[PDB]
Amino acid sequence: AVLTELRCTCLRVTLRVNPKTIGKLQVFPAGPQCSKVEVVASLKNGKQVCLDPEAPFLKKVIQKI
Amino acid sequence: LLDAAPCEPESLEINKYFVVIIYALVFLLSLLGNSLVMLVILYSRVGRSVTDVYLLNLALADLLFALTLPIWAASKVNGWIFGTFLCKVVSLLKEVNFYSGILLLACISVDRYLAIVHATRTLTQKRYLVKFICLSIWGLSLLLALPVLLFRRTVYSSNVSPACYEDMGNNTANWRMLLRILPQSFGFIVPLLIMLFCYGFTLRTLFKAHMGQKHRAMRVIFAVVLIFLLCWLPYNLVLLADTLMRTQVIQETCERRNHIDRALDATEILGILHSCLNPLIYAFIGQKFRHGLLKILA
Repeated sequence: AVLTELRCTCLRVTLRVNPKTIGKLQVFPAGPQCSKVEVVASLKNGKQVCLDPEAPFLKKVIQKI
Repeated sequence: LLDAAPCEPESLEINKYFVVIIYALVFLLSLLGNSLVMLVILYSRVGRSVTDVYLLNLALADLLFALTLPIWAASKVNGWIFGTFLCKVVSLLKEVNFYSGILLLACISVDRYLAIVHATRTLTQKRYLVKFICLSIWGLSLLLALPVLLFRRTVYSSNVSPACYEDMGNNTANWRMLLRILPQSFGFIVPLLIMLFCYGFTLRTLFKAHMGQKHRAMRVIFAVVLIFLLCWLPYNLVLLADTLMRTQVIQETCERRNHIDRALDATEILGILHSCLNPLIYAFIGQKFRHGLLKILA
């Protein structure tokens, strides 16, 4: 795309989600782009949500990756 | 329910094309003006007054900035695909030229204040340090621009195209905020304070004069100050707004992100005209340079 000031991909986090409804999962680690680790879940209906990397279940899933 | 969701960084092709055209036009105009000023000054060594040295240095700074502009235009076209070494070199040169131009405007203002206010006294003998002042300004700009050289590299992301961004660590986002205090402190606040003080007292002394040509001098001084403000105020205001938004002082929304992001580019484009308008504002507005240019035409 085009950007001169890179910024975080999520503003707020969701703790209410069902694993079955999740279609794709992506992880953005901390780097020059954004301070906080981001976990983006794109659901089967086209909606995407941002999850807490500190959540126990999601934290374990990310660590397994 | 729908509060939490990704925000898409949005862009349009028309903006890209417009930026390309504007940057090229500014490149050509700045090159022409700076080259003409340098040719006029250097051709004949008759009366190499201090203002001549200052205008020479200012023209060199603007010419270098214009020379660096095209790579920035390409970066805006498609992001930084030109490599890390070019990112470092171009960023260093750009920042050094920007700092030197601003501080040279400040020094010219100081010279005018010491020339028209403290004119009868012996303090006027302290303005013959143009060589040392200019060298010191170049050195200070060079030293202040090294953070760009040390901590700038190509940055990759899945949704954002390449750009010559900073790489200071995993919490670099906050670090850039502290870094920004430099350009916004010794780049707008100190220079604006010096110019305001100097030109205000110069205006007072001229207003208390019975000369025959007070009018044009007052007009030119006001023109210089207003042009500087019109050129650089929006960029600094948008920068402060962006820093506050990253500080969560101002409520942050995806649309606010998009607005500020577009405003940054627009204000940068508007401000860049400091390299184009300087030759007319400072040099060609005086009869000496017009006479010299006409004489050289033989």
